[PDB]
Amino acid sequence: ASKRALVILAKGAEEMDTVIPVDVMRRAGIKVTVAGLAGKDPVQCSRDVVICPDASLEDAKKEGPYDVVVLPGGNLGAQNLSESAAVKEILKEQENRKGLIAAICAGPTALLAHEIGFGSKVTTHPLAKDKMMNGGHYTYSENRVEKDGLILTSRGPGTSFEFALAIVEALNGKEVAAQVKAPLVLK
Amino acid sequence: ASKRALVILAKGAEEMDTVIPVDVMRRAGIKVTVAGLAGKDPVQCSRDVVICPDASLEDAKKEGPYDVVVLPGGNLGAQNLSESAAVKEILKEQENRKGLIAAICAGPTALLAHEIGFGSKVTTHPLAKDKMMNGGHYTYSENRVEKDGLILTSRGPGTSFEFALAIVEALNGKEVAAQVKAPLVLK
Ligand SMILES: [Cu+2]
Repeated sequence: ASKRALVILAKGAEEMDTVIPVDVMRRAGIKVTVAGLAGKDPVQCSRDVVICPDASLEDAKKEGPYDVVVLPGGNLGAQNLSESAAVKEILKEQENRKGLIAAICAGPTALLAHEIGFGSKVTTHPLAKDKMMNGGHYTYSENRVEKDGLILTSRGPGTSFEFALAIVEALNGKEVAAQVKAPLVLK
Repeated sequence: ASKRALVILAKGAEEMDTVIPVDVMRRAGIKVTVAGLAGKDPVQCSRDVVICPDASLEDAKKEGPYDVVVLPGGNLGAQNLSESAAVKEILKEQENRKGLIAAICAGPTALLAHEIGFGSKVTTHPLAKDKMMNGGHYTYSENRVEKDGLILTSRGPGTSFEFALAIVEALNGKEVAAQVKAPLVLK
């Protein structure tokens, strides 16, 4: 069957960090659910782009499990993800079932908040490094995309294509990732 | 005062081609209006991301003029732009007042439909070349971003950052473009 992705969308999310992975994953034939943290209502992203989620997180979490859970960045978005009990439960379940978790920019700091994937090598946006590294629970990387087993992280809007294609490769393989990449006119 | 951008958003627009320039232009302090071609209602983009426009095109066109008019790509989006009498009027007015027009991916084919900027060097998505070149009214370029005076074109989602930063440079200068670029973690 087709692989399934859950993208958790909170107020203040970085819209580029959100839309590039959603679009690229759908190009890869992944069934993507854009789930609104706060409900079914439109979400005001960090640069004021307003995105209508496919479902509330409350509803989407009942339609699990997912082959990947994706956390976009944006400082305020990531803080909302970090403060959410529902997000904690979803991430802990995904970790327990050995499923992929992918987070970009400030997004990985939600992994710290929910005590997910300690001991992994991770990257973040450079400005989010100190928050991520508080307590030394991860090892930091400056790679544009970092994958330590089932924890996949990346740095920012400018690494969003690389991040998305890494998710595609992890779920659907190298050939599909290459086929999806070519029409994008990347470097 | 601040520069102003009009981004015309139609059903079937490529959401990456839309969101990256909106976000990057807002980072540059440009006042961006995301205007819905069909009205004020949510727009279903090519890969099913749903974006709520800031205003209808009908309303936004009354709040001109704009320092740049931006046409996103997406085959079906560009076709909707190409078929629109309102778009024709906006582009002709912008051309007449010697204002910047920027189009990405299949987007430049709307310039052909509305007879805008004939004689310019342009690029498009590779798959949109034949449509753009019908009649030989432009000269084709394989540059990732092409700027021939007031006609600025680009190739696809993977050139969207370069396209957006070219708009920023054209409106607010090289220094602002460099300052906006650095936090993005581009190549
Ligand atoms: Cu909406």
